[PDB]
Amino acid sequence: VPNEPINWGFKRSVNHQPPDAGKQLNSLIEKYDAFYLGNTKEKTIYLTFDNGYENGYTPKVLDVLKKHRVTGTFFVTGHFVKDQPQLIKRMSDEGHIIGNHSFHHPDLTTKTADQIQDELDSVNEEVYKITGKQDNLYLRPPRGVFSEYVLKETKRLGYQTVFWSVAFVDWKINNQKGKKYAYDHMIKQAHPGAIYLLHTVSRDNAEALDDAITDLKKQGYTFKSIDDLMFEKEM
Repeated sequence: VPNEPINWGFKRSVNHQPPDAGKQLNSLIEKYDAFYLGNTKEKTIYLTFDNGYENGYTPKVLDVLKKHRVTGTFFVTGHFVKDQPQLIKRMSDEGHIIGNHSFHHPDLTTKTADQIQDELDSVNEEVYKITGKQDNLYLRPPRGVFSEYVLKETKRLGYQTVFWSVAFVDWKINNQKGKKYAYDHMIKQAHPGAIYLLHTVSRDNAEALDDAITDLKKQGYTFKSIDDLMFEKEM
């Protein structure tokens, strides 16, 4: 502790400049193994995904990523892994990183270290049953909610907490706005070192991603993985 609830958030990117979470959050972030940006000194973008359930487009998103030769980092829940073992196997077989979004997607600030440990390990246990493998440990808190206690405890458990610097509403099933909506957000919020957080449940999201990668590459951006991000910063 302190175990005061905190929701990851920030004023969105403007002018294609990296957003800032605030002196307050930045401090807590650094204090532990957690980040929301990659290398802001180069024109690089890191794509990450939160996967809690499937709505039919993840296969196309994987096809798109393969086509553009980009490595995604998919933060999955226990329900997602159990409902979609084959997509999980594709993520692994196709070179992507599988991140941890906890088994039951609970608010971790309401959990004991003991519970936290089981919430995270059980996801890897299930992924391993499927893939026979295990990626470096990355955590994206369910609901984007954390606290100093959660950061400390998950860090003590070996996890690197990954937040984001680009996100928009591509998760409302009752109001799926379409291709343009998502594409424009991806183009407009683009900035050096950006860590995108995308979902794969909304209509035309794979097509929007396809176009955004084509156009962002044309703009001079290189897309790297979260492992790349970790290895490079460690250099």
